[PDB]
Amino acid sequence: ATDTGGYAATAGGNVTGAVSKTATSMQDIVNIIDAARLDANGKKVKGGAYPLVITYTGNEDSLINAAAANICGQWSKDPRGVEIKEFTKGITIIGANGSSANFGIWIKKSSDVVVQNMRIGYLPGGAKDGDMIRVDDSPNVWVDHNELFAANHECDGTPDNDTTFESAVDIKGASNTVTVSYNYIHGVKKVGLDGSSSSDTGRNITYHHNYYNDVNARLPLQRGGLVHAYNNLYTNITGSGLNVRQNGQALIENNWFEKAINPVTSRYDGKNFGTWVLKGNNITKPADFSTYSITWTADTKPYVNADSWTSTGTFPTVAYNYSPVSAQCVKDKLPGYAGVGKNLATLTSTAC
Ligand SMILES: [Lu+3]
Repeated sequence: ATDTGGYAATAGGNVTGAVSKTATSMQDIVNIIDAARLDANGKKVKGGAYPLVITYTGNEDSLINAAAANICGQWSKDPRGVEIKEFTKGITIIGANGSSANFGIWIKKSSDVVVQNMRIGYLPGGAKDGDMIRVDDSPNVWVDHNELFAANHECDGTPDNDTTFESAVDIKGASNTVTVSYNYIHGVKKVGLDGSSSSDTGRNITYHHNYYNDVNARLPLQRGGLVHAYNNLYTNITGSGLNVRQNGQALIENNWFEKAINPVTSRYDGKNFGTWVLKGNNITKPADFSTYSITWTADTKPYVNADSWTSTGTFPTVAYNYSPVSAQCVKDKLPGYAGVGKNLATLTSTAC
């Protein structure tokens, strides 16, 4: 249904008149989407001819396992990904239990796209924007119950010394409403951006019930707009957490932070700091920093850290209806709902 627990209101391909197809490989996904653009007469239709619910049964563990053993050999390879360009009829790509992919999903100028239960990791082509998931000029996208991973490590001699692997979920352009939920993101250096440049500001993103572990930064690197981060489990953050920039507003509530450096900050621009409303997290005052191993660092440019752990601004009325569970409940239960193979389960107060 349209309820995603966030700003995105979409059902993807699970609508009336949808056609279900099974993909056993990346190639099939491409061929299926391509066929879905032709009407009864064999003519193409703008935005697609009919809704789709593609179930991916392929498994590329062999590619993933070989990449994991040769981390530094991935960045120079050709990037692999299925591009969903200008398809608006509605599309849901569900990975079948047991499936895995060594290719990304790149959404471009589309709408109502749902990506669920996909295990994507160690993609090749980091030097050529090999993102695991990319949302560009695409409103109403829902990235739910996926496992996005790689190795939180940078190899030597990589272009820009930042391209060993690319991001987990990059959002940019007119991707006005998006919900990123129940994802198990681990071992990723650059998790994902929310705005590709200082000029690419806006969008309303909801990050909830995501379990991040062993990640370096960008949770997200927010550029303007609104970001509602609730019920996320943030552990072992090696660089920085939510980086609220270009005057962005964030509502950080009922989250669990632990072993994290600069969990909530605004840095790198040296100006136009974003704001945050802090409520109901495991941390309530600076006295809890030592309790949960929270450390802060400075930046060479003017920056703002939430080292006082107090709200620095306001946040509009959260449009959608949601009910956050307690920070303690996410810490105790979230790991069992986030990720693939959980049958798209959701954490409720009744399970606390
Ligand atoms: Lu990218």
